[PDB]
Amino acid sequence: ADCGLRPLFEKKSLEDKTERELLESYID
Amino acid sequence: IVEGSDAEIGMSPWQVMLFRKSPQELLCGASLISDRWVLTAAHCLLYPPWDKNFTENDLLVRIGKHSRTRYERNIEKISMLEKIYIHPRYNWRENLDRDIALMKLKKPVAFSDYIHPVCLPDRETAASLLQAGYKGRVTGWGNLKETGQPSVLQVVNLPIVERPVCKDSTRIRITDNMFCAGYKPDEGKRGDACEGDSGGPFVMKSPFNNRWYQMGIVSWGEGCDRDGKYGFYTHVFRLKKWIQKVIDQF
Amino acid sequence: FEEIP
Ligand SMILES: COc1ccc(CN2C(=O)[C@H]3[C@@H]([C@H]2C(C)C)[C@@H]2CCCN2[C@H]3c2ccc(C(=N)N)cc2)cc1
Ligand SMILES: [Ca+2]
Ligand code: NA
Repeated sequence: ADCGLRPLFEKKSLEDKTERELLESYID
Repeated sequence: IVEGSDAEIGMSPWQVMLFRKSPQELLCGASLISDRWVLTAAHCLLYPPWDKNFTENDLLVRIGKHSRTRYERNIEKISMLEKIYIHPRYNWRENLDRDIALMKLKKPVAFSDYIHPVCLPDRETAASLLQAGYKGRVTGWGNLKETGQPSVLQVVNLPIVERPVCKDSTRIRITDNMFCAGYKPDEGKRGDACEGDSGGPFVMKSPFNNRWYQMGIVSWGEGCDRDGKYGFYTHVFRLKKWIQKVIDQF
Repeated sequence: FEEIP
């Protein structure tokens, strides 16, 4: 149920340094 | 990883190092998909043209790692293999079709800040995310250049490439069980997986539910980070019926 | 590689 949610990032609502680059490419 | 950067602590907590016991060396990447199952490329375990045929006792799984070479006391976990399962239609004779394998661990690994499983996509995830131009992420402790070795885990983000462009870049026959990713010569940016990285995950972050999904496995390439060439990846969703069958049975 | 215990 908890897959893909990182203890040091998503779990504590912090973002890593380059994840925004991925989001910006998802243009549909 | 060529032309990537140092990973952040806990950035890829599903990252697995496959480690040869004798001699001690990095064999391949892999990923944690549950407390007991690890996903990798079949070529990491079986490739008869090079006399590669690993047994369960030949290797160890190291999980929660950041440093390549250090024994990361109180942080990493070392696990033994109970059983290896290679896709029965893995095509090492022709074009490396269905390049996928599972490893069941002797004992379940405890999750931590540094150790946590990635999701596997369903049909909807695959349809939403597997689009040309959409970027995913590759991680590993492999070579920094085609022709040394990193101190810590490396990361690079790379776009999925149009299937015709993938097809036109190689003389190899591409199948629906493969996709390719990387920048084009005209794009200015660079990056690729290399020796030591194969078997490792290609992941994407769903913008609908904010979870990471493993869409690909580092499968094969021609050199590393060459202009006009692309890395090729096992299509995880297309092989998910096999994954499920193995986990359900064993 | 550093030795494993
Ligand atoms: C489609 O048919 C083939 C294509 C290429 C190869 C050569 N091979 C590879 O490309 C991967 C594999 C080897 C073999 C063992 C798979 C070895 C083992 C260590 C690293 N190397 C793999 C490899 C994987 C990805 C890249 C890349 N993205 N540049 C480069 C190499 C062999 C068959
Ligand atoms: Ca061709
Ligand atoms: Na390239």
